[PDB]
Amino acid sequence: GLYSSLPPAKREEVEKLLNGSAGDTWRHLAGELGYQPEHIDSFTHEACPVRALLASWATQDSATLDALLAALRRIQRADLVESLCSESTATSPV
Amino acid sequence: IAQQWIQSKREDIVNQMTEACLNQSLDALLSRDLIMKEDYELVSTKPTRTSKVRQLLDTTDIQGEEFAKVIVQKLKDNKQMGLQPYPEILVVSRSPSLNLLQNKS
Repeated sequence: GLYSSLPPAKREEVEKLLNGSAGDTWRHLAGELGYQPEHIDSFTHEACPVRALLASWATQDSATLDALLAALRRIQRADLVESLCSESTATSPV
Repeated sequence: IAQQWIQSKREDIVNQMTEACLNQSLDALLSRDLIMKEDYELVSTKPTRTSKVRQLLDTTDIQGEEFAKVIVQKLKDNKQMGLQPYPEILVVSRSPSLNLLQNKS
């Protein structure tokens, strides 16, 4: 499966759990996806940095879910992956 | 698992990691691109041995399992017997975290 095949409601949960866990999460992921730690430091000054990383990676061929889940392991942040595997079931009528 | 463990034995890791252990964990942290030079200098300025480990724990707030496991995995090489019950290390293969299931209609 590709990250571009996911529904809009799933991508919203990933953004919410990134931004609600930390502000450097996407930077670590970028570093292990092929970017550089000091190079992302200029990217953090953008208006849509989290969305720009996901967009610039989704335009590549490595944008697969199996690779994304394993890319959190590189940085050592299984906390993002485990939070999402436990936070798959949350909705209300309100 | 390691995110919970770093909040169980937080008072043991600082007492077990003398100072040379912190320098080795720091080199290993930068190898994973999880810490920028902009904040990796703030952990290396601390003039007090125990205060070095304080700034290292302040990054764990944003990191969760990353700056946590680096401690557990450094102390393993030094086998100090203070923390033998270490947490997990990267047990996910393809869990229902990011994976799709929904479709049009």
